[PDB]
Amino acid sequence: QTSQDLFSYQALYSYIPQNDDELELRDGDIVDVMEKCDDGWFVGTSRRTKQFGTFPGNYVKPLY
Repeated sequence: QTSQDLFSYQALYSYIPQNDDELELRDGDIVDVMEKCDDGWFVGTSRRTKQFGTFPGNYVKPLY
């Protein structure tokens, strides 16, 4: 409302971590950004096993 947090996104497809900082992403997974990187990607926590990994925020889309 006034404060307003960040938002959640639903992933287009599944993603496999290449870096130990990245998140294991599954098709249609929801992500919430832990921190925004000004280079274009965010950190995020997976709805699956509640793990937090970073990956492109333009790789995921608004919740369907």
